[PDB]
Amino acid sequence: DPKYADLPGIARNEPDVYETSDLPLEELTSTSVEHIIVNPNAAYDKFKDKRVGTKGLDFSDRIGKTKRTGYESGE
Amino acid sequence: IANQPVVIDNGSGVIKAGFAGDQIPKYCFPNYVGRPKHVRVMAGALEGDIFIGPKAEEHRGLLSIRYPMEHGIVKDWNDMERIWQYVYSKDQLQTFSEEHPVLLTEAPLNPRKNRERAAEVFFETFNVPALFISMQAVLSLYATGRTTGVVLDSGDGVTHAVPIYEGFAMPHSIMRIDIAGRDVSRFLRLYLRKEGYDFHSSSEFEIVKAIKERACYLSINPQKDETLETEKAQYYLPDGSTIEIGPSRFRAPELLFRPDLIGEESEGIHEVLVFAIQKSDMDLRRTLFSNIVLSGGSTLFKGFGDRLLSEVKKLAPKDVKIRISAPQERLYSTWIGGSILASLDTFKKMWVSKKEYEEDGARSIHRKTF
Amino acid sequence: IANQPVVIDNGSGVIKAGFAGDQIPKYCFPNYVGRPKHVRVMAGALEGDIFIGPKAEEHRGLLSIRYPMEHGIVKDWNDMERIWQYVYSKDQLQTFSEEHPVLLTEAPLNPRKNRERAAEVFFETFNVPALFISMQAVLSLYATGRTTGVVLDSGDGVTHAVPIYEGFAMPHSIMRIDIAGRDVSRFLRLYLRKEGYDFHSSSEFEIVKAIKERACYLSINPQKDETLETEKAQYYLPDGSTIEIGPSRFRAPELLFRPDLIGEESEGIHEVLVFAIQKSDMDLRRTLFSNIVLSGGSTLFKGFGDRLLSEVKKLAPKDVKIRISAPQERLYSTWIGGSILASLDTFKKMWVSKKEYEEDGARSIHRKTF
Amino acid sequence: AALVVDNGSGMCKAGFAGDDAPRAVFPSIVGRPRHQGVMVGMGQKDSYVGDEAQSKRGILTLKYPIEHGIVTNWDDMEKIWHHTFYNELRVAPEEHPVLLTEAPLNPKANREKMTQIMFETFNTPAMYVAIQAVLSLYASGRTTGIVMDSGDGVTHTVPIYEGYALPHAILRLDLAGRDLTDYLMKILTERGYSFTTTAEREIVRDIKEKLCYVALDFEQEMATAASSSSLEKSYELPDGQVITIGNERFRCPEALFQPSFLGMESCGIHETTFNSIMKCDVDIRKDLYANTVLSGGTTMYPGIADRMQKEITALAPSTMKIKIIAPPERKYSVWIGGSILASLSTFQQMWISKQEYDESGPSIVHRKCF
Ligand SMILES: Nc1ncnc2c1ncn2[C@@H]1O[C@H](COP(=O)(O)OP(=O)(O)OP(=O)(O)O)[C@@H](O)[C@H]1O
Ligand SMILES: Nc1ncnc2c1ncn2[C@@H]1O[C@H](COP(=O)(O)OP(=O)(O)O)[C@@H](O)[C@H]1O
Ligand SMILES: Nc1ncnc2c1ncn2[C@@H]1O[C@H](COP(=O)(O)OP(=O)(O)O)[C@@H](O)[C@H]1O
Repeated sequence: DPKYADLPGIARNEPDVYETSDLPLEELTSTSVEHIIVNPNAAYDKFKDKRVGTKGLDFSDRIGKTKRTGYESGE
Repeated sequence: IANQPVVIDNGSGVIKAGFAGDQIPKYCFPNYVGRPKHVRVMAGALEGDIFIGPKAEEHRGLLSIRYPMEHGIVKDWNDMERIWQYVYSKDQLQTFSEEHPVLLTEAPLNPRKNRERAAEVFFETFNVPALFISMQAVLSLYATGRTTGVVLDSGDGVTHAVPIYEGFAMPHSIMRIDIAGRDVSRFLRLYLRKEGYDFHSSSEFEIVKAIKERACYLSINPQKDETLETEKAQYYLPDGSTIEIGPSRFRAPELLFRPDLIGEESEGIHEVLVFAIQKSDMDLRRTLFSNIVLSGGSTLFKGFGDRLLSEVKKLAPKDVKIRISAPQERLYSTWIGGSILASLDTFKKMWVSKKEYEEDGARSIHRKTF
Repeated sequence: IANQPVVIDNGSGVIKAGFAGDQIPKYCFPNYVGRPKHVRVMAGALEGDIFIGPKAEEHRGLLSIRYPMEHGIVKDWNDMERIWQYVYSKDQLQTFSEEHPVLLTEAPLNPRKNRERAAEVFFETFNVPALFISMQAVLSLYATGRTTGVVLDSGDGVTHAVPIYEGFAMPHSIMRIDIAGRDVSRFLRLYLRKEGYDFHSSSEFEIVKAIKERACYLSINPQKDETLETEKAQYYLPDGSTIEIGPSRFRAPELLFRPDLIGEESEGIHEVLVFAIQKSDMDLRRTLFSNIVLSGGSTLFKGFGDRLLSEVKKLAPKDVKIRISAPQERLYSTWIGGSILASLDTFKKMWVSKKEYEEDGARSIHRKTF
Repeated sequence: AALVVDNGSGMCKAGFAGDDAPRAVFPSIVGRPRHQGVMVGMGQKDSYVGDEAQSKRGILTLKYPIEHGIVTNWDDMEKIWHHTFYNELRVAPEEHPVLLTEAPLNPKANREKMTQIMFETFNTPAMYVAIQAVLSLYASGRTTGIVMDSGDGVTHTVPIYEGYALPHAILRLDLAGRDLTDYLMKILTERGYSFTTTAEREIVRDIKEKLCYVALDFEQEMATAASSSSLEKSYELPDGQVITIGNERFRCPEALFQPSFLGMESCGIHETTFNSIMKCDVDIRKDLYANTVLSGGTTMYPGIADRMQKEITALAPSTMKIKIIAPPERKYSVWIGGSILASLSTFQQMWISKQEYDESGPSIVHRKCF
């Protein structure tokens, strides 16, 4: 303010800012598909006590010794 | 291990990361590496030559977008390393990779070299305790809480159908097609140029993806809606300019059901589902038709469920009960499955340890994944 | 050398000098060389054959004015050397050029020979420790204190629009047109002859620039003010004689916004601003419209901001927020930016040392510019 | 008896079907005068066209009606076609049927509005729109092979095998002759020689056509340009003034091979030609490498063929043999194809008649385009 009062070629009695006036899911509600509510807390409890047998596991494309089925049994 | 294992759903469009047990993924950001194309002259401008996730979304116009993985195959690994590094950085989960085990979620029938390199990076660059690679479909079933179901997972990169009956997944009945959400956005851009609005820039391609999500409906009859004169629905761009989309709105997403439009000799999304069921043994066909689970973000199209139910019914046998079930969080369904699997004690046996990987090598990861 | 750096604005009309410590430029004088109009053979006349700045302003009517710099380019280098020598005189600054380092402010997209010769002079004639050529636009943002912002810098010689977003200047989106304050002064002289007042002399051209600076208002609608009968406001000349300007007052600076009227093939001041934003990426357009900064002396016209806002709005997209943030010190904005930039410890790295120029070569000045 | 009329963005090539070369070749421009309120002299045409506007460039503002193969101003295009038939060719449009040329993947409104004018305004008996690339093959007597038809407006890559086109393999790039002309102005302004006006841009196009040549190794050419002044050639303007363009000679056409210079963030004319072949079927790739045609006047740069071969060979497999087809008449490659097509008795059936247009509408063109 006193800085710009010192200089000669300065804008006096002019507005600093010239601005404009400040101006102020469809598939998920379908009949065809059946809407399920995902509750992981409920899901976690159902699978809680289920185990898998990783002994003698081989999912790879290995030909040796007939067919294999990964995850034998639980407990 | 006392420290919770981190679930990372390495999706083509959006990578969703978070801790096991959490009901929803806390930190989900778009999968791309943003580099500044314009020159830096001033002092105090945005620091770094790499922008990932929400910082990249804010300053999108400044940056040149570059997707690291295309059709569920990591093309540039240097970029894939930086995004996985950003997941562990202060902005997202903010923890050390060495303390938490990881759960990675790749698509089915991807190249073996992808799984090998994915493991190499996650064990060497990050010194993770344990990594388990799993299929997207198997997790989506744990989320809904159902043992029997076929999972039609239409993602950004790839759309696949995996028939799973009473826990077992049939590996020979797996059907995968490259044509997916990102090809629909690419096919939409081509039709927007025909309408007379150009989106050449990599940043402008993200606006085409935004147009696709907001305004695109799948018509129940394709030949009928083609002939009828359509209402030219205006869309507002980021700058303010209005575009009339017109016929391109409904013609673009039809690519998923008819891959002949882009000019790829592959099966349609409707053909993929029925082929996957028809490939399965005679006895289970009726149970798999009854239990259909839609997954991925590209199933959220308006009138997808209506059109698919119409198309499947024609190809499927007469007088069979076809129930298509949609979980409300289709987009996040894959991750939620990961969180439930990770929380179980059985997951401890499933993991490949560092020492187990170090001894055998690449084989150990291929042995234990499906 | 640690001693305070000397900022100097290379303004075609007015060159602004001073130290980096000062909040405002202490010494700012007109950029023209003054020689006696009558070719002086005899004694008792104006001695030296050189009158610069305040000495010239005193004995103006006697001398003949010749501008050394035209359209942001140096035509006569011998003249420019004398001007820069007068910057290091007893009149202004009163210091050794060999002690203090220098910062130049060349307009954007100038000839490379202009930058190379500017450096050669300041390194060879004056024994400067270090020199740094910078863009006028980039400085203007440092003064205001915002990283993002388009800078419509309307000088005497050249008017240029540079869009910079988050400290990144898009070099392809820069727009430069030669129709500036000096052309408005030239066109006002023509209209003043159409009112019936001749200003044939080079000294008499200076008072046309004074008439322009004193009384010339930009009408919001030019056609309505033409039909309306003018007041014919009297201006007082140095001799004491009065001149009624009348309609020439308002229809002179209009040629900035519509240069086709006289017959000059250019875009216009409203057009170059909009075109510069539209040339930039779609994501940034909204933020660049929302941050516009007016710089230079040829924005201080009464009702410039009022007209520009109206002329930009109709060209720009509908329902977009357009904020034209003019500072109070528009004329001295470019220098204040340099004064702030110079003060920072980062500037120590940016400038090119005298020994660096001798060893590296000619490119040294160009490569370090950005 | 039939008329071939190429509607190129740079030059409009028109002539009679069967003739060897086009009869009338003129620049596609409309010249409106920079008129003031002062009365104009005698022999005054309201708007000049082509060779007339090319003679009177000084005063007239040159406005290209077709921008990137899209007709922006239809009133201007109508005045060019009126100069084409009535004045240049000296033939009635009602008598002879007219073949026009459109670039591939243009907006649908362009082809629609084009034919509407020909049927209503000029009252032509028949009208067929054709792809420029499809015609260019007939020139070389080759049914099989890809073409890289780079024009002034656009460059497009259309692979056609055994007289069957691959539509999905077609790629369009907006980088073209006019962008290179605009690029050459900027780098000439950096040297010293400033060219701003529309008339001056035309003189820069004459400089480009004569001097500019494609370098084999750009980095090697820049080294020789710096050391020796052997590459530096002189050109006389319309004014007696002569200019020495120097290294900027071979810097302009480099923009084709690396668009990063222009700042488009797109693939080069070499890389897009490769990408288009890879998008095609694996079997037919062999013949497309063996038969790579270069068409339009943007492929008449001295030594583009040598540089093209080098860049394709590096990207392509080592075992494959890459032959570039460069006929002497590349500029008239689009027209000479049209002349061969129109002359063939088979093509007599493919014409769209007035009766066919009247009943169906302008939408009929989209069915009988290609
Ligand atoms: N010999 C040449 N060497 C280099 N550039 C040239 C040469 N001749 C023309 N050009 C440039 O390339 C352009 C070639 O335009 P041309 O005469 O092929 O018509 P066009 O409008 O491109 O038509 P089309 O798109 O049907 O090929 C010219 O506008 C000019 O800029
Ligand atoms: N509302 C929507 N409507 C249509 N498509 C959508 C919608 N939301 C997202 N998409 C599409 O789905 C993609 C998200 O894929 P996503 O399911 O996250 O992948 P993945 O299953 O491989 O992790 C987006 O990139 C977009 O193409
Ligand atoms: N108060 C004013 N009102 C109108 N025009 C002015 C005013 N002050 C300066 N000018 C014009 O602007 C010119 C000053 O330009 P300037 O801002 O010094 O350019 P630069 O940024 O290149 O240094 C003067 O020569 C005059 O034509």
